[PDB]
Amino acid sequence: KDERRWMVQCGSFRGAEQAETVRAQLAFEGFDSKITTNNGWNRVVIGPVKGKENADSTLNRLKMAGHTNCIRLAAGG
Repeated sequence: KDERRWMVQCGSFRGAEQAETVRAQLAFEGFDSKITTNNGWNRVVIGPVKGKENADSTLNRLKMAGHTNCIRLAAGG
């Protein structure tokens, strides 16, 4: 029951350029994320992902995009 799910939230960076590029980068590197400002900086989040390795890899992958501050947010409402 339940194979673990996610809803990444790669924080928000002042890197407005790295943030916007972060969006295309995350999707260009192999993890189509979804950015959106809110916490003051371009907040990042990827569509409800699955818990196993993708969401976690996204983290290390977010390093591929070149950003500062990220965290995998797990779904649960």
